[PDB]
Amino acid sequence: VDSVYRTRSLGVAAEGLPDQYADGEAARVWQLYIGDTRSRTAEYKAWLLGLLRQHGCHRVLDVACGTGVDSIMLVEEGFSVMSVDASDKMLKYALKERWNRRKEPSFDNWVIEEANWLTLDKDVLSGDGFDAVICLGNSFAHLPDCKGDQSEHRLALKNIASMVRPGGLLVIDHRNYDYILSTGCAPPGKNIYYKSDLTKDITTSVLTVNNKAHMVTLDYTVQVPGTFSKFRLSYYPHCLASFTELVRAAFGGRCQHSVLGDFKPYKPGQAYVPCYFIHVLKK
Amino acid sequence: VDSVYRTRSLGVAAEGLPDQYADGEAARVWQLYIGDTRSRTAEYKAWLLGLLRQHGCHRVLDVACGTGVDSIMLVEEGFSVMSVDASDKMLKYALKERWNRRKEPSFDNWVIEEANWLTLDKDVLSGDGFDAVICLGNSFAHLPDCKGDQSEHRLALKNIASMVRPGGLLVIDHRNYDYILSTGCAPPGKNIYYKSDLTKDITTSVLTVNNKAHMVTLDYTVQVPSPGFSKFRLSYYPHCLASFTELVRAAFGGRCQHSVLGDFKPYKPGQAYVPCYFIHVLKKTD
Amino acid sequence: VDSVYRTRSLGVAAEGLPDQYADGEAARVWQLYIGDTRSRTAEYKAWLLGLLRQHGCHRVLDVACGTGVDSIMLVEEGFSVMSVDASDKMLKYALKERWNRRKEPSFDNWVIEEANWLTLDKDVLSGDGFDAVICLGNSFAHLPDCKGDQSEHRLALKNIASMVRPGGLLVIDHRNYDYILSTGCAPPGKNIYYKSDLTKDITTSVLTVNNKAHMVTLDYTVQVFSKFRLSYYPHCLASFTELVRAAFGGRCQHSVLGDFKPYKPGQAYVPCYFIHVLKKTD
Amino acid sequence: VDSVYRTRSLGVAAEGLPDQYADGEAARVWQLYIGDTRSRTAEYKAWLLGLLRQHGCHRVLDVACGTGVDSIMLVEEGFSVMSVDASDKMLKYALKERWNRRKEPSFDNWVIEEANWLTLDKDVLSGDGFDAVICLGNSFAHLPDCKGDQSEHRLALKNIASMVRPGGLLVIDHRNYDYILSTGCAPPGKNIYYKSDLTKDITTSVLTVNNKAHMVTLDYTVQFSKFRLSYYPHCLASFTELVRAAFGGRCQHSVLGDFKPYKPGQAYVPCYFIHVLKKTD
Repeated sequence: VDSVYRTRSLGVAAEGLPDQYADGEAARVWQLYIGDTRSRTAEYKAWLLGLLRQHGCHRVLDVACGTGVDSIMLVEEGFSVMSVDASDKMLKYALKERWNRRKEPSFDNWVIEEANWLTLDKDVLSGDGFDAVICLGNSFAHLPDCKGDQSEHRLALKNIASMVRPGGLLVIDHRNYDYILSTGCAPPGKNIYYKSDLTKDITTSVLTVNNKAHMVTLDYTVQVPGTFSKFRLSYYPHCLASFTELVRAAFGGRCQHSVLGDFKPYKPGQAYVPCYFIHVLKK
Repeated sequence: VDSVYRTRSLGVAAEGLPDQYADGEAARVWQLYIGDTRSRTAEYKAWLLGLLRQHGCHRVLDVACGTGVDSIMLVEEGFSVMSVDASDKMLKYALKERWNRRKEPSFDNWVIEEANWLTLDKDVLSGDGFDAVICLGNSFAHLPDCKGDQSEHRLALKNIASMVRPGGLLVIDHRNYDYILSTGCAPPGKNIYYKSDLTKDITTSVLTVNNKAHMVTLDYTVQVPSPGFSKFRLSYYPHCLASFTELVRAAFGGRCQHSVLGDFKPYKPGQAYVPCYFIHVLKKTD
Repeated sequence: VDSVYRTRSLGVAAEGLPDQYADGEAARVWQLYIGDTRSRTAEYKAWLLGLLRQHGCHRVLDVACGTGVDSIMLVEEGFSVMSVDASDKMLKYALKERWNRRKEPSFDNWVIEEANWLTLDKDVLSGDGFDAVICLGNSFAHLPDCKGDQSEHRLALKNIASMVRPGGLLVIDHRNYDYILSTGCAPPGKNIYYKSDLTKDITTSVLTVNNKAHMVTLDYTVQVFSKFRLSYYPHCLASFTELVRAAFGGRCQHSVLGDFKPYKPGQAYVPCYFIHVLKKTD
Repeated sequence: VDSVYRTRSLGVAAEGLPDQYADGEAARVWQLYIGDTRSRTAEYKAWLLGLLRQHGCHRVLDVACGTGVDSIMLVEEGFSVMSVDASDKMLKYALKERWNRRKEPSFDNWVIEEANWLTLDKDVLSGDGFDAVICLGNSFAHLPDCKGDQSEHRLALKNIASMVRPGGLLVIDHRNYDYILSTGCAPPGKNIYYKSDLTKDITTSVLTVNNKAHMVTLDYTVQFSKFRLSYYPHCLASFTELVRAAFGGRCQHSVLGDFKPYKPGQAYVPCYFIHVLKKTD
């Protein structure tokens, strides 16, 4: 009968060998994708920097660090920044950049550390709080609704919020999923933070469980240096109404709150329809 | 037909989430395991440092870096060391230790970098060669015989050898698989380099295909200091002493000097004492 | 990766042992489900028999046999019936019933045999053709659109239709997926063929790829609480009419039934199943 | 969050579609295998029929029925036979043959039913017992040692022995795994029940856990497609103990050579080992 004689546990590593699935086909192309950071839109640079300085922010927490491109931007512009993520595969790249730039003193004092949203309160010693916590580039939408009620969303958000000082900023965004769901397609290469130097082809799959949007799964088909490869990633489709509710509730109502358009303000029922929705609040 | 909808590709990551299998039962115990390096045997310390200095070695390449515990011993002792591995999960720990000790200058000059045995000639800029190249703690036995001829072994060894400067040293070891196969057991806590402080419990499975030993798979059952019993599994290619001697010698094209060590003590075939590891040390012939 | 060392190949069997997944949680519940295809609605029995005799049919092909419950009804009513299916697990139960009733001569002449829709022309000796070929209980919706073009549907339908003699009948149905997709729910216990009351609980998931409905996947939660899952290609009424008509090459007469009663487009009553009955012109 | 969203549950079926893995390459070749071991050796048929009538048996239980080729032999020779198996994929073929032969009366009275060794006492109604219970063609070797103690083997054999009525026969065999493990190869086309009519090709893999033989896995390469099957390597001493114990020592026991008797350390080394046990109350 049927059990699977594994050669090594899932999740272990040996010294000679490449990890688990690290050099398959799909991982290969996915690196190309996470690496098509690196020509940051001036639009974005100007806004984020504008905002942080207009609110007198200095101590920053980037909670969906990734390869750290946004943190690097802050770390260069003289902010003092702590960056965390739960992905080793991505923090790899932020740590590698810091080390490369280790002689620059601003980068010597860049702190990169491990952290999970569901335990952020005991993973990051908040202290009294950060002047600004950021979570951009649609990363919150990675966190799936595994237990049905959006209970893990609600806990991720309260915690992220718990990192903010009184009179501080949380800047957290998400892609326009109101658009995506009503269209059924998630358009390629409209990233507003980083212009994609990478021509890449997208198939949108929406899963709807009992009349409730539950997952948007994207299969990216990227073309490879001179040599077509595929990889897949999934998102929770946060609608604007819901998320507003969710994030506001995370502060227990005692917040301010504005919803940004694509970087400029958002009036409900606008002529222009944004690609991303940015939420900025103050505790 | 049954077309299984994955949530994300194998091998990708997202920002919020922990990687692939990173915090399953077995991975959590396996970290404890790769981490019980916490007290290096004085025996070993004395030998390796003895060898390297008696042969006037300085520029060192550690090609199965791991968490870097051997490289750290060399860095500290004033050698200049480049350490590579192909495992990110393990390099993590070498790089973390380096960063922690970043203000010590010797460590500022420790080089940690990615490299795969099958592509080591391209992956590492050997230049003129390294004074000594080391591959210890039975790491070469990780590389499986995927194709059937031992062709990949033969390439991995030829590459490692290519890292050594003329008149230089290759120190490469492997567990006594001649004993393991004839016993059928690979005894726990015999590590000749690092005395372990977990009460690992071990089951040895040998796979024999068409009468040729092909894999030795170990299920370690480790402890949680009413504690916890957790398991994880790791496998090894059972390099017999005769075959390996052959293999490694051939990697230099016969143009070498070759001694095989006992447990750190020289090895006389059919000697009274039976060693746990077999260390092969090699010079090129100038 | 790494080298997964399976105990036995996927799809083999040994003598001592239960097959593959045969007695896991889900499988056991699913048997309860396929087996509650039972107390057959009088509604149905009257319609189907009505239609077949109405058109003087005798030689019948049941192409999605299953456990054979419709086949048995025909066998009993004196028709001469060949029933095929591609599923061994289900044919098991048609064969078992036949053997149980082997003494009754009408059952001695029931033919149960293996067949795939994609190879039906080569799997069933279609001869001159059958007087009627039935494919009911939404079974065609099992066949997925694995390529992307509906090219396998097109071939399955073209094979099925090739089983019908000239002047003969194809009866093929599908659930009202126009309703399901616009609602997003596929309501439980509305099987108009087999009054299926049994405490069943249903979650409907729709997969929509690049704006085109592509799968409806149902997780049944049944009272033993155990869940199992089954999926369907959501054939809309418009496209299916198209598809099935094209399978005959336009050379057909075609009516779509309401729930057993005729269907006028945009009628007050919305049906649960849509039955297509097709006569191949000579 | 990292795992599947399968199209349908492992182990279900839908009406249109072929089952789970039923028409992948390996299955396709495996059918050829389970099917093309069928010109039955005259050697065998003479022995089995010899034995059964020698001991005046009539009511038979075939507990590892398979495609029912041994059962059919008995059915034809006028025995009254119940055959059970736990495999639907194999019973299929026994049932199909019975139906094909339905108008021959002895076949009308052939009973084919589902049964598992671990629950044989609750799956078959022994009644007073069967005159003979057979389990041949190395099928018991299919049953793995999943717990580690051979506890499931001990239960399967106990159960099987419970099918035998007092003064009755259990005939149960297993391939010579003492030979196989000392050689490391399990030789192709040695089947002495049925002429191995397919040209096969065989690779033997032995798994030895902590110095105890645990699995013998065969990759068959048939004329080129490949499939794989695994066996628990029952050594002769062990199995003798195991089966004897299943009767509680309350038995008469003979091993057989290849169909001949077997004296330990004789010249000829057999391919199969047949054990025939007689209950004495």
